[PDB]
Amino acid sequence: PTGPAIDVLAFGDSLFAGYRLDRDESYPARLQAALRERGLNVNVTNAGVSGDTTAAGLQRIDFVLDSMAGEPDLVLLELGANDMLRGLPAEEARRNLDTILQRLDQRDIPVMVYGMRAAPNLGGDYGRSFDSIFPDLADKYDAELVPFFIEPLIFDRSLVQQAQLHPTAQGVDAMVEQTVEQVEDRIDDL
Amino acid sequence: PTGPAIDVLAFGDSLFAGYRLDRDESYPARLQAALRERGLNVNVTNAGVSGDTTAAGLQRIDFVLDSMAGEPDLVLLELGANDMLRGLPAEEARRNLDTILQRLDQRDIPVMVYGMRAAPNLGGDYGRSFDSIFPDLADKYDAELVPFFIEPLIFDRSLVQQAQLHPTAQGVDAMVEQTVEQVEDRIDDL
Ligand SMILES: [Ca+2]
Ligand SMILES: [Ca+2]
Ligand SMILES: [Ca+2]
Ligand SMILES: [Ca+2]
Ligand SMILES: [Ca+2]
Ligand SMILES: [Ca+2]
Repeated sequence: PTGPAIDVLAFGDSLFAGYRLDRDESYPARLQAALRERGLNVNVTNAGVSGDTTAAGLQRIDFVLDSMAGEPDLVLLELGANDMLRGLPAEEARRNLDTILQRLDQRDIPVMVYGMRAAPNLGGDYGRSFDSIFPDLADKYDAELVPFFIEPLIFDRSLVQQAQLHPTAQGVDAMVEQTVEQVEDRIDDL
Repeated sequence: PTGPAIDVLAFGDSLFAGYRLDRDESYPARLQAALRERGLNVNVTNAGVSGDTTAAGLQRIDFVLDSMAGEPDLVLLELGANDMLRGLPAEEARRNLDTILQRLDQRDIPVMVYGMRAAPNLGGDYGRSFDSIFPDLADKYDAELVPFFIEPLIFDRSLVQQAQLHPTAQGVDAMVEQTVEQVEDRIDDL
């Protein structure tokens, strides 16, 4: 509440856009409310787009910036999850995020990079290549690194909207290991 | 390998059909391989259909049965997850599963009921009503109850195919709690 207004731009994918949530339930809205509750005179613009890849973010970063009433004081950069989820090459997410950060650096807008994590079913080579993007870029650009901020959703499954669980091949094997003894016993009796 | 052949019918949804898996990677195929490895002369027919509700299962249970070369010795019944995931009424999943089990009882085919669990984001009233279906029906029909056989997928996230995580409203709040201190600190410096 006290002081001049601080403009924060939340630039991201569904985790900022608020997929199947009301606008005032989305991360940018709730973050703003918590900042102001702590006494900061902060306005957070929601520029999340569900489905955005790093490539889609790069295609629109300049237009989003030039559309605001003034240059934002701070950008929250949160992209890459959709790259990883669609199996796009980790090096291409790195390339696009690097260039997004270049355009922000060229305008002297400071950035907080929201780190993302590869889904653990994917290859270890992919996982290393993807996960290292965010600390690597944060160092190169002297951005703050916000770590894996959907970590509480991994701890607490009741915080995530319901969806289908589809096992991998190895997940089916664990399902069999879990049930084969009981099925074997039933078959033994008839 | 030794003895006369035992015919098991796997009647279910994507968790039996093997969504985005090869047929020989699906639960019915791998269960068969593990049973035979333990010395049982068992053939498991995959009658999983991805997307099947309890209602869809009921509409096709008689045709699946009458299509086999003889009457199956054992049915694995695994439905309800899609009901719960689509927000269909728990009482309607109970009604359809009851009737499926009636048709099997009327043919004297013994059944193992695969219990399902409501996603923890859903209401506690829904969760109670849905989760109680499977032990309740198993008692009424003297079916074996296989408990929550995708339990290992909840333990080990690397066993499940990757997909989007969409927070609830309360999940967004946990995300804010996770990040507000660091964002507050960054804003305090500029
Ligand atoms: Ca509402
Ligand atoms: Ca300003
Ligand atoms: Ca500038
Ligand atoms: Ca293959
Ligand atoms: Ca037989
Ligand atoms: Ca019969």
